[PDB]
Amino acid sequence: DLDKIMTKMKNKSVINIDDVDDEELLAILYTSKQFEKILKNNEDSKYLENKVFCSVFLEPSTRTRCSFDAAILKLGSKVLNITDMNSTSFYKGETVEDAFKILSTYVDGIIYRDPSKKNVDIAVSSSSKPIINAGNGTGEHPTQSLLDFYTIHNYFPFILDRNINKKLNIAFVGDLKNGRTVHSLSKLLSRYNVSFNFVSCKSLNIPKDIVNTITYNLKKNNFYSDDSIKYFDNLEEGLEDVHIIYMTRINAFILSNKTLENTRDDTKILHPLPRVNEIKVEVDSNPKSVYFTQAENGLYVRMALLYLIFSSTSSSHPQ
Amino acid sequence: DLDKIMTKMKNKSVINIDDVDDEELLAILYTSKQFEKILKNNEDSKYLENKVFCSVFLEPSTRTRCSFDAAILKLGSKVLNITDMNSTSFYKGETVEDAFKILSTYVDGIIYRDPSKKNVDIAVSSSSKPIINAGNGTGEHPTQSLLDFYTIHNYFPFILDRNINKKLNIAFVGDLKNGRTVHSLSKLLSRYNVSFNFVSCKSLNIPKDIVNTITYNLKKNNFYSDDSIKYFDNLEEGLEDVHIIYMTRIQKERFTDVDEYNQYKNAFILSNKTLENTRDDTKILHPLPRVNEIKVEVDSNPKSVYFTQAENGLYVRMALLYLIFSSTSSA
Amino acid sequence: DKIMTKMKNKSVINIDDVDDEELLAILYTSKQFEKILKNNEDSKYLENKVFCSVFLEPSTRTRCSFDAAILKLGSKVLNITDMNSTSFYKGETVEDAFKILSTYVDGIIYRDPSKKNVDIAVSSSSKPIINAGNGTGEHPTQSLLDFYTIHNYFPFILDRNINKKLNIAFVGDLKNGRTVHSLSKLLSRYNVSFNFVSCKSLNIPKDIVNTITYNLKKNNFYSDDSIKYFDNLEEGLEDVHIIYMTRIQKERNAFILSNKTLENTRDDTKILHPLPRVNEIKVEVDSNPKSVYFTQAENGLYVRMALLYLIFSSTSHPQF
Ligand SMILES: CC(C)(C)OC(=O)Nc1sc(-c2ccccc2)cc1C(=O)NCCO
Repeated sequence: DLDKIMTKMKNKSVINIDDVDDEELLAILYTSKQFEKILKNNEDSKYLENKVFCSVFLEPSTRTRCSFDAAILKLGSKVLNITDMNSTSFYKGETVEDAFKILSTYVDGIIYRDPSKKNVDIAVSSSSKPIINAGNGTGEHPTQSLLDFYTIHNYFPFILDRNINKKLNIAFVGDLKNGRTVHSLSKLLSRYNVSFNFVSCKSLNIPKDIVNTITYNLKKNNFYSDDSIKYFDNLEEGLEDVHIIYMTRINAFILSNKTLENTRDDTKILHPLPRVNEIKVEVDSNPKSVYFTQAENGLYVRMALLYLIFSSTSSSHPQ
Repeated sequence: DLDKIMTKMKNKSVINIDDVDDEELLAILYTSKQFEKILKNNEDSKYLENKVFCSVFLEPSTRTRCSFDAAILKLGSKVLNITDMNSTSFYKGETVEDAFKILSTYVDGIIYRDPSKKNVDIAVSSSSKPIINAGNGTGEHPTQSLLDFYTIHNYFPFILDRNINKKLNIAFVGDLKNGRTVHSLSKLLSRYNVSFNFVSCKSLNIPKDIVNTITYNLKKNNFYSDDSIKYFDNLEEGLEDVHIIYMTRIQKERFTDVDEYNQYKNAFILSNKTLENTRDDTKILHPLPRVNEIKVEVDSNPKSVYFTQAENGLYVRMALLYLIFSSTSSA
Repeated sequence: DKIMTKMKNKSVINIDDVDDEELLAILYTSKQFEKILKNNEDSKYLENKVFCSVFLEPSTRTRCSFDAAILKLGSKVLNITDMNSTSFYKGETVEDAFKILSTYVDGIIYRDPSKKNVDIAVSSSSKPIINAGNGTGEHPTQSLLDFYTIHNYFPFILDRNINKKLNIAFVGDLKNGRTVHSLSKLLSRYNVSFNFVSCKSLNIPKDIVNTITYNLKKNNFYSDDSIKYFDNLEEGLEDVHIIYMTRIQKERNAFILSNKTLENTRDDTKILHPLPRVNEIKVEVDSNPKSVYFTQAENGLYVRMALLYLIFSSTSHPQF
C-alpha cells in the first residue's frame, strides 16, 4: 500500500540500513524500478519540484556526490553544495549542533557525507530537516546497500519471497575486515533466505560482530543452518554455487575470464567501484559482469528515496 | 507604496547600508515579512524565475553564501558559483574592471564577497548588472544590517515610529573595535530614536568615528542627549534597562596573537545568571557563529533569538533579490 | 532542421569536427539567441536536460560561460571544479570514470590540460562531450565565437566569392597561441588572407602554414599574397578587416595596440582578443569604436547556447 508507507517515510532521516524496514524497502524497490523505466524511455522525471536541498561532502567522494546531485536535478529540484572541504575548515569555530540547527532552517533536506562517526549523529539530533547519510566512518552507507540490493533483486526477484525453497547464495571476496560495503549489505541480505561465502586472506576476515548480525537475522526467519555461512581463502572453492560474486575495494583475488569458468550460468559480478586490479578489463566484456549497471542503478534508487521522503501531497505517483 | 518603491529599487546595487533609505528599508521589511509567512505556510515562493545569477565568494564565508544560494533557488532562479577561491587565483592577474565587464554580460546579477574594499567599488563601476555586496573588508555587510534590523523590528516595531516618547535601548557587548557588524547596525539604528550602551574591554572600545556618526544622526532627528550613549566595562551595569542585547563575535585572527584573543574571549559570557536583571522583554542577538560568548543553557531561555535572526537572513535576502531583479509590479 | 537532426548527439572535440553546413546552423542559431536575449524574451529552448561540467584546470571565464548557457536554456548542471587530473581519477581509469559519469547525465562539458584524457572520455562516454579546451590546443567553442564575431562585421567570409576576400593580422605569440592555430584552420576554409606579426622565435609553426595553404588551395583561393610575415605593426596592420591580438603567457612587450598604432588602418577594421589582456591593448582603445573584444567575449554565451541546443534537442525553433 504505497500511500500508507509513503506517509510513514515522509520526513524520515536515513542514516543506517536498519532505519529501513520490510514495507519501506518494498516501496523503495518498486519506486526505483519506476524511475529506471521513466528515464530509460526518455520520459519526464520531474516528480519532486520546488525542493531546495544542501549537499555537504566533507571528504572527496565525487562519484557518490554526483550521483545524489543528478538524482535531485532529474527530479526537478535544486541543490546548494558544500564540497572539496573537511570537518575542520567547514566547522571553523562552530559546534556541529549550531551549524546544523542554522543550515536546516534554509533548506528542505540535507545529504551529508563526513568521515566522522559522531558528526552525522549530532547533525541528526540538531537538524530540523531530514538528513540522508551519504557515507560516514562507522561504515553506514545506506544508499549503497539499497542500490546493491536493487541490482541483485533485478536478476533474482525471489529473494523478496522469503521462500524456504528459493535461497540465494553470494560470495564476498577481498578485504572483508575494512569493506564496510560488505557489512552493510550482509545486514540487509540476512533479512532474507540467503547464504554467505566469505573469501579472504586471514588477517582480513569478516568481523565477528557481523557474523553475529547475519546469524541473528537468519534465525529470526528460520533460515539459519551450518550451510548459512562458509569461509574460503581461495576463489576456486569460494566462487562455487553462488548467484552473486561481490568484489571489494582496497593480488590474492583478481577476477579473470579464466577464474569464472566454473561458476553458475546465471552468476552476476558486483563491485561498488572504483576497481584497480580486483577485476581485469577482459571481464567487462563477459556477460556475467554487471558492476556498471549497479553504479547506474544508484541514480534510480537515490531518486526513489528522495521522492518517498520529501514528496508533499503525492497524489500522480511515478508512472 | 511598494509599487512606487519597487520601480525605484529595480536594478539598484546594494553595497553599503547608507545606499538604503527610509522608504526602501520599509519595502525590504514589508517584503521580508511576506516571505516569512509564505515559507512558514508551505506556499509557492517562486516569485523570481528565469533569472541566472553569479555568486562570487573570494573568501571562505559558507553560511552567508548558502544563505544567498537558498534565497535565489527558493525564488525559483538559478546560480553559477565561484567559491573556495581568493582574489589572486580568480583574477589570475586580470583587472577587476575587465573581469566584471565580461561576467556581467552572461548573468542578471552578481552577489560578490571579497575582503578587498576597492574590488567591490570597481566591480560596481564596471558591471552592466546589479551587484549585492555580501561582505567586504571596510565592514560593509548590508544584508547583515538589514536582517539585524528586521529581527529587532519584529519584537519592537516602534523603532520605525521615530516617536520622542518610544525610544529603544540596545547594549552591544564584546569586541566593538573590530565588530564591523556593530558599526554597520549602529549607523542604521542611529537614524531612529535609539540609545546605545557599548559594553567592552578598554582596548576593544567602539571607535570614535562611529560614536560621531551616531551622534550626528541622532541630532539630525532631534533624539540626541547625554544619555544617548553610555560606556560600561561590565554586564551588570551595561545590560540594565535594554530592549536588545547584541553579542559580537570574538575572532582570533583580528589579534596580534593567541594570548591577546584568550584574554578577551571570556570577558563577557552571557549566562541565565547574568540575564536575571534585564527587562522581561529583552531579546538576545548574535550574528553567529558563537564560541563561549553565549552558554548553551541560554538557547532554552525565551529571550534568546540569535537562531531566529540567522533564519531571518533567508527572508531578507529573498526580499532584496525580489525588489531589485523582478521585471514586474506584483507581490 | 536537416542540419539539427545530423548534429544530434555529436561530440565536438576539434574545430574540424564542424563542417560547412554545421557552421551555418551554429551561426544562424547563435544569432537567434543574441536577439532573444537582447530583447529580454524567454530563452528556455532546452529544459529537462542535466549536464556535468568537469573542469580539471582553473578556467573560470569558459566554465561560467557554459554554466550560464545551460541555465539560460533552462537546463541544470552539476559541476566538478577546483580539481586537477590526479585528484579526480583518484587512481581510477579515465575509461571507468566516464563510463559511469555518462550514465547519470545527458552530456558532459570537459576541460583537461591532458590531450589523451579527452579522447579516452569520448571513447568511454555513452553521452556526447563538448571539449571546453585541452593541451593540444583544441578549443572549438573559442574558434566558433571568434568566427561568429568576424562574420557579424564581414558576412561575405561565408560567400567564398573570389572578389570578396577578408584579410586578418594575427599579432603577438603565434608559436604558443593555440587560439590562432584553431581559428587559422577555420578561416582558411574561406576566401581569407593572413598577416602573421611576431618576434622571430614566436613565428607561426610551419604545420599551421601548411594547413592554411592546403585549405586555401582546396577552394582555389591560394596565391603568394595569401600569407605575409611582419616583425612590426606599421606594415602588419596594413589593409586588414580584422586585427586579432594574442595572449602572452609568461610560463613560456613587442606589440602594444594603441590609438596611435590604429590611425592608418581601414575605417571598417575590428579588433578581437580572446582575453584576458595585460598591456597588448591599452584601455584608451576600449573607447575606440574599432574595438569589439568585449562583444566577442559576450558572443561566447550565444554560440555555446546554440551548440548545446543543436546537439541536445530531442524534439518552435529559436525565433525573432
Ligand atoms: C555573519 C557575519 C559574521 C557578519 O558574516 C558572515 O557570515 N561571514 C563569515 S566569515 C566567518 C569566519 C569564521 C571563522 C573564521 C574566519 C571567518 C564566518 C562566516 C560565515 O558566513 N561562515 C563561515 C563558515 O566556514
